[PDB]
Amino acid sequence: VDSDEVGEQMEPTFEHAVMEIYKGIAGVDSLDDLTKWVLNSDLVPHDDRLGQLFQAFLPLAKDLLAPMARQFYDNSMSEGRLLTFAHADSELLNANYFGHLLRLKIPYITEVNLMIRKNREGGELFQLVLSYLYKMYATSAQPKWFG
Amino acid sequence: KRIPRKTKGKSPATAEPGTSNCEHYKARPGIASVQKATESAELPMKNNDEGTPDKRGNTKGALVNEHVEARDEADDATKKQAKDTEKAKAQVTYSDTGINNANELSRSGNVDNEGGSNQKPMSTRIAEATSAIVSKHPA
Repeated sequence: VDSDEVGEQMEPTFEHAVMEIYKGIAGVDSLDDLTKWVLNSDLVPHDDRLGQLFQAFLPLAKDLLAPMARQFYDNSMSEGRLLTFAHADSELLNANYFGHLLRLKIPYITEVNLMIRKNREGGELFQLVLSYLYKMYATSAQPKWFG
Repeated sequence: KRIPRKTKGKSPATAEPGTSNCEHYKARPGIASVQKATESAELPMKNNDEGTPDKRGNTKGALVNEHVEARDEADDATKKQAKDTEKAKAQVTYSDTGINNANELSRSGNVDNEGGSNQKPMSTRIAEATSAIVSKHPA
């Protein structure tokens, strides 16, 4: 099961739902201005601005993604054993996931792939800020070596 | 030629052996960071034009006491500081310091240039004062 499947099956999909998050900020007026207000002229965004953004990103993840996943993973469990991926253990914990929960990790710098790959929804900067938000929604625990 | 305004106003030659640029220097203090900090601190100071007349003669500004002005402006500065430092409570506060500053004033629209109150605009004062002289034609 792809990692994006549980978020793609929504009328406004999840990433589209979070792209409209710049309205809650005090003033941004556009997604590019959001990516500029968050991290400065490299990655490692401003922690305070990232926190102000996370306080808005969180209710989208607790009230929409968790209820949708709680049904999607049940429907998937009904039709056989499947190997499912996710972006954070909190996704599989809040949505009450059954099975073995294996955290994992890769020996590379994953943040650079978010600039290498091109044809993704929203700018590459938005994909990267989204990855930061998932990493901030992560409930620190040992990822333990994908191999 | 034709510089527009910004305010409405009316009344053999091969390549030389020394030129190249590839890599091999990154400015340590951070050129973009220093540049943004300079851009921020470069801005002109704000214009506090309260208590000053318009062209018609009406002092511009809100109608409330000058000490209330000072307290409200201190509070607004503290709130803007909190927003700029991205915290719920600003650390460098301009209000509720340990100092007793109950005599401080500021420039509101409550008082005009004569020293009198601003309950009525000067156009209205002048109009009412000039209305008490005009006569009419006999019947």
